[PDB]
Amino acid sequence: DYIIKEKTVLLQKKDSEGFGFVLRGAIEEFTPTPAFPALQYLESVDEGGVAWRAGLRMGDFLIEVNGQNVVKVGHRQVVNMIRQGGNTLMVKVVMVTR
Amino acid sequence: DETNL
Repeated sequence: DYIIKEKTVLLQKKDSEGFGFVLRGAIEEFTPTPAFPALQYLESVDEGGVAWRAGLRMGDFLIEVNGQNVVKVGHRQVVNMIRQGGNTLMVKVVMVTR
Repeated sequence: DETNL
C-alpha cells in the first residue's frame, strides 16, 4: 500500500521574506514510482514560515508548480518557474506514507 | 541541488 496525501495550495508572501522551504532534487534515468513520485521534493520547511501555514511539510514531493507538471523537470528549471511567480506560488504536492 | 525559497 501507498497512502497518498495530496494537496494543492497557494502561498502568498511579502518581498522581505521567502516562502520558507528548502527545495532539493536531481541524468534522465528517473522513472516515477509510488514510493518516489517526483524529482524535486521539500528538504525542510520553516515551521515559522509561509509554506508551513499553508500545509507544506518536509518530504512533500513537488508535482505541479503554478499549474505545470514538474515531475520530470530539473532543479534549475523548477526553481525558475517558482521565481517567475514572484510573491505568489500555486503548488501541488504529495506526501507518501507506508 | 538545494535552494532556500
